[PDB]
Amino acid sequence: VLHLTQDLFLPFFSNVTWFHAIDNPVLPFNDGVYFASTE
Amino acid sequence: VKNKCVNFNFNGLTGTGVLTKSNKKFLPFQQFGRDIVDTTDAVRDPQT
Ligand SMILES: *[C@@H]1O[C@H](CO)[C@@H](O)[C@H](O)[C@H]1NC(C)=O
Ligand SMILES: *[C@@H]1O[C@H](CO)[C@@H](O)[C@H](O)[C@H]1NC(C)=O
Repeated sequence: VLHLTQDLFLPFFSNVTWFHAIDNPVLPFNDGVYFASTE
Repeated sequence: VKNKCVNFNFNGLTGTGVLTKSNKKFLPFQQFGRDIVDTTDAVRDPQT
């Protein structure tokens, strides 16, 4: 099936910011945030 | 009871139909089933 939904999704080809670590700034939370991490 | 038309009240989802075993691949979070017509097709038994 090809079910179509409406919800808070991360846009495709959207703009995401990459951080490093080596101080832990607070980032705004609005309509949900997306988190990714490879370690 | 399977292979017999019976009114069911599975977790408050009242209705009527015939229940049977399925070969489907319900994910652990899954509880309900549906089709492109958006009607309940399969249900997961809470107690088994
Ligand atoms: C992400 O940021 C860069 C530089 O700030 C910008 O050029 C780019 O357009 C942004 N992404 C999108 C999808 O607009
Ligand atoms: C429901 O409870 C009974 C008795 O406590 C238990 O034997 C059975 O395994 C339970 N069912 C599930 C799906 O946990």
